[PDB]
Amino acid sequence: PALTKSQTDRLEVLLNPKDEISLNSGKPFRELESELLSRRKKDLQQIYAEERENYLGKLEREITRFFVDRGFLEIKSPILIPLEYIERMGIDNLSKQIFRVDKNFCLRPMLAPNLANYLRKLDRALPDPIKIFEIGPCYRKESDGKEHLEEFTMLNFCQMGSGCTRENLESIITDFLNHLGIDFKIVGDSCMVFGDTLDVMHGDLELSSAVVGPIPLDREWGIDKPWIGAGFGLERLLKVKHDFKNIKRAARSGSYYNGISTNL
Amino acid sequence: PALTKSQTDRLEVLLNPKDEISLNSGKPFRELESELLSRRKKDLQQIYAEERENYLGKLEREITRFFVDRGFLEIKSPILIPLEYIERMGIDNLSKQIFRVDKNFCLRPMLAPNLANYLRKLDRALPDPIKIFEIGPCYRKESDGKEHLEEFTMLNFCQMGSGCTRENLESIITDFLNHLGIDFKIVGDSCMVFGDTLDVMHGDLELSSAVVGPIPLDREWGIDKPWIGAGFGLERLLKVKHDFKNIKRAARSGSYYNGISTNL
Ligand SMILES: Nc1ncnc2c1ncn2[C@@H]1O[C@H](COP(=O)(O)OP(=O)(O)OP(=O)(O)O)[C@@H](O)[C@H]1O
Ligand SMILES: Nc1ncnc2c1ncn2[C@@H]1O[C@H](COP(=O)(O)OP(=O)(O)OP(=O)(O)O)[C@@H](O)[C@H]1O
Ligand SMILES: N[C@@H](CCCCNC(=O)OCc1cccc(C2(C(F)(F)F)N=N2)c1)C(=O)O
Ligand SMILES: N[C@@H](CCCCNC(=O)OCc1cccc(C2(C(F)(F)F)N=N2)c1)C(=O)O
Ligand SMILES: [K+]
Ligand SMILES: [K+]
Ligand SMILES: [K+]
Ligand SMILES: [K+]
Ligand SMILES: [Mg+2]
Ligand SMILES: [Mg+2]
Ligand SMILES: [Mg+2]
Ligand SMILES: [Mg+2]
Ligand SMILES: [Mg+2]
Ligand SMILES: [Mg+2]
Repeated sequence: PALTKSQTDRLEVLLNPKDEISLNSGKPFRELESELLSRRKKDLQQIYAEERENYLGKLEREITRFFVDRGFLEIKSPILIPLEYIERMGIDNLSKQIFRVDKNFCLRPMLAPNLANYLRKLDRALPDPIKIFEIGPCYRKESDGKEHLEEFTMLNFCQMGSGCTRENLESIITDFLNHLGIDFKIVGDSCMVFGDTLDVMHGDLELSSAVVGPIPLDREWGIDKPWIGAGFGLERLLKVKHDFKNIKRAARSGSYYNGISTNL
Repeated sequence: PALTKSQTDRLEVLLNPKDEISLNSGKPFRELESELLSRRKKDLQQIYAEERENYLGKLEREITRFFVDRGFLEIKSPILIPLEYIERMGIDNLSKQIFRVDKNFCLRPMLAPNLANYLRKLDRALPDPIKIFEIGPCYRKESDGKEHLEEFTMLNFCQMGSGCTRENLESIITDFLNHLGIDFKIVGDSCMVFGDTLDVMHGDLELSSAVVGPIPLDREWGIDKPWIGAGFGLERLLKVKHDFKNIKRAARSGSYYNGISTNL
């Protein structure tokens, strides 16, 4: 017997990367589903008995320790931000990806503007160099695929003052991804907000865009020193680490817990 | 000389609870401001040199460890949720406090609906009792005062199955607030979504509303066992712990770092 599209979709929801199970072996849907339901219940029971930590929360904590231990100040800034920040970042009417809230506010699509404000303010009080980072939710309307979510989690680390060179930026990226055990390469790209970026790639998957300033946009933000920064998506890091086929396995979700279907 | 309203506001921004400084001692604004700027720069330099952790992030991590160690599964669910969830929770046209996003979605004003979904789903896979919790951003339009933010951080812990009694709920609340070192009392209140609540009070400040189910609303969420739950605002816990006069000191903000003005 042949499996319908609905049946294959249900098996794919229940399948995890570690399984070696052929969905098209000729065994009936009922037995494949029962086998995978049993495996997934066992997997969830093991998490509940022994770990209980959410992958996105746990990775945020691990990243936070890494940066705090390297001298970066942990930031938690607003997720709801002025729409004016979008304009001031050169996102001239990504502008179509912005979730608007009421009349003058939006959900932040990136962490950079709030971090630029912090760099400027902290430079009046703290010794050179200024090193800060933030992890938290960001939002973009996307044509949904296997690497994009509408609600995702960004890390951005940045530095202003001395030591803001391409080689230091690459060294921090390298130490960071070595800490996570993720192989990568650096390629040149370009984007509208920052211009040239160093994109951090795992295969064809973009883990990060990174920037060596100064750039002309700095004047609009009161930034007047050299700086470096990089933004990473946590769900993409999780996709690599766990070999997920689709990024939704990694997302904030009611449908998966640590990559395991919650429809059991 | 007398201080203007603008001058007093600036001094109040720079003043911290540990200071014993009279703003109305007759000393000129220039010297009071210079003294408090020096204290606040020193305080921020000490954080940067020795701790580097954000109060809201650090308290989320501490709470997460407390609940994970007590057998609760850590949840991270969507912040952008269907507007339909608002209706299904009996928030009939708090309904005025909802931030709408596009046409069918909103920013969650509480964690309860996503947690109700998780309790129902996990009960099909996990042993009794089901114990889960979430910490994260929630949003309400408020008439701004010293205890309300539009963007705040909720903890909700809940349990379904055995052990879902008033005395167990009170015992968890007690162990939790004892862990944080916060004195409290429990008073009866009532709200529209859940009916009678046990409100957890520190003086006149509401730290939490808590509920012993079942309640008639359960049927609309597929909940069909006894349950207990409580929601706490992290910024209110921080306000108590640090003796902040205004909750904005505790909030996600570009204007304060760990209660210290960033306008230095
Ligand atoms: N919609 C999304 N879902 C998940 N992660 C994202 C999304 N958009 C961006 N990111 C992550 O945030 C990082 C920094 O954001 P950036 O603006 O460079 O993304 P981007 O170049 O638009 O990504 P892409 O080209 O894949 O759309 C990205 O490298 C990626 O890891
Ligand atoms: N706007 C807000 N800002 C900060 N914390 C809040 C806010 N609204 C609710 N909380 C926190 O979330 C907890 C659970 O939410 P709940 O719906 O019980 O609040 P509430 O009863 O409306 O609070 P209040 O009566 O103070 O407005 C509250 O006890 C409080 O600690
Ligand atoms: N945000 C990217 C990822 C690369 C991150 C680079 N930005 C960053 O590191 O934050 C610090 C920052 C410092 C100094 C000036 C600026 C700035 C402004 F205004 F744009 F924020 N140029 N003036 C920003 C993405 O998601 O497209
Ligand atoms: N949310 C409160 C704080 C008190 C938290 C009580 N709720 C909670 O603990 O979550 C678990 C939950 C379990 C079982 C059913 C439900 C539910 C529904 F649909 F409302 F979610 N009643 N069916 C919820 C506030 O912020 O007003
Ligand atoms: K597989
Ligand atoms: K999501
Ligand atoms: K004081
Ligand atoms: K805020
Ligand atoms: Mg993109
Ligand atoms: Mg790109
Ligand atoms: Mg990019
Ligand atoms: Mg209220
Ligand atoms: Mg109340
Ligand atoms: Mg209440």
